[PDB]
Amino acid sequence: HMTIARDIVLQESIGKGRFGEVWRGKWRGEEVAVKIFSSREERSWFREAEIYQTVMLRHENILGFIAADNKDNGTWTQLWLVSDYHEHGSLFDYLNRYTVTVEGMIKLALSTASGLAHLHMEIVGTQGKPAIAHRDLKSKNILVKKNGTCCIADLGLAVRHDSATDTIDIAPNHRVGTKRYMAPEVLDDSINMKHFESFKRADIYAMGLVFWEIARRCSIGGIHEDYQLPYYDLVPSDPSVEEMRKVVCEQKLRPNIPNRWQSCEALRVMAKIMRECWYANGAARLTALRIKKTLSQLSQQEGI
Ligand SMILES: Fc1cnccc1Nc1nc(-c2cccc(C(F)(F)F)n2)nc2[nH]ccc12
Repeated sequence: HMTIARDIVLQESIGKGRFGEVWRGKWRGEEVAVKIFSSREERSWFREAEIYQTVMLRHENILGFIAADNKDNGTWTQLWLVSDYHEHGSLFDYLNRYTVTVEGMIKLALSTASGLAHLHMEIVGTQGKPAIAHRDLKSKNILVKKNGTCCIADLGLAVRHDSATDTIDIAPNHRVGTKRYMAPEVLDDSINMKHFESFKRADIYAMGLVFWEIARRCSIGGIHEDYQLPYYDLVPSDPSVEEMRKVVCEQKLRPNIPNRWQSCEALRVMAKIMRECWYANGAARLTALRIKKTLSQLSQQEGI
C-alpha cells in the first residue's frame, strides 16, 4: 500500500538544486516528484529525509513528503526522496512566466508566510514538533500549487531546535545558503549561531526578498515590473559573499521599493512587510506568525 521506489517510473527531468536531481515520475497512475542522489551524497539525502520525517511537520504550505528509499538498477544504487508533484514548479519559474493579480500576490505571500510560520513553530507535548529554521529560503525553493498557493521545499540545510536543552540538532556551518539571500548578520558573520532564534530571523530577511520578487509581478491596470532576482541592480550573477556584504552590510542597501506600490493598499501592506523583514537588526524583524496574521486580515478584506 505504501509508496516505494521500485513502483515508480521516471518520465521527465525537472531540474537540479544544490544536491539531487529532480524528476517527474508516475506511481500507481499518479504523478510524483523524485529527487535522486548518488551513493556518495548519502549524508545530504539522509539529512533531507530526516527533516521531512519530523513529527507534525506536514502542512498545506510545506512540500508533501512521501518516502525515502533506495533503488538498485543492477550496476549502482540511487538514493531517492519522493514528494507530491506540482506542475507549476518553483515560484521563481511561476513569477518569470506570469504576472499576478492583487488577489494572486496576496495568495502567494500569505501561503509562503503560513508555511514558514509552521516550520518555525515549536509544539510542546507528547507528539510535539521542534522549531525548524530553513537556512536557504528563496523563490527557487518555494513551489506553486494548482490553487495558486505556495509550499516550501528544499529542507536539506534546515536546523531543528530542542527547547528543553536549548540545543540545535547539528553543529551548524557558517554561510551555507544562497549568497544573494543571506541576511546581513550571516554575510558579516556577526550571527550568534548558539541562539536558534538567530536562524528564524535570517529566514525572515530572505522571505522579505521573496515578497519583493512577487510584488514586482503584481499587475494593476496593466502596470507591473519585469521579473528580477533581489539585488539584480547591484551585484553580478552568482555573487560572492564579499560582493553581497559590501552592498547589504557596508552600503546598507536593500531592493528598491517603487513609487507605484503606494497607490494600492495591498502593495502598501506588502512594502511595509518587506521593510520590516529587512532591518539589519534581526531582533526588530516581524515574525512569520505576525506576517501570516497581517496578510490573513488583508485576504479577508479583499475577499480571496
Ligand atoms: F519543480 C517541482 C515540481 N513538483 C514538485 C517538486 C518540484 N521541485 C522540487 N522538488 C524537490 C523535491 C522533490 C522530491 C522530493 C523532495 C523531498 F523529499 F526532499 F521533499 N524534494 N526539491 C526541490 N527543491 C527546490 C525545488 C524542488
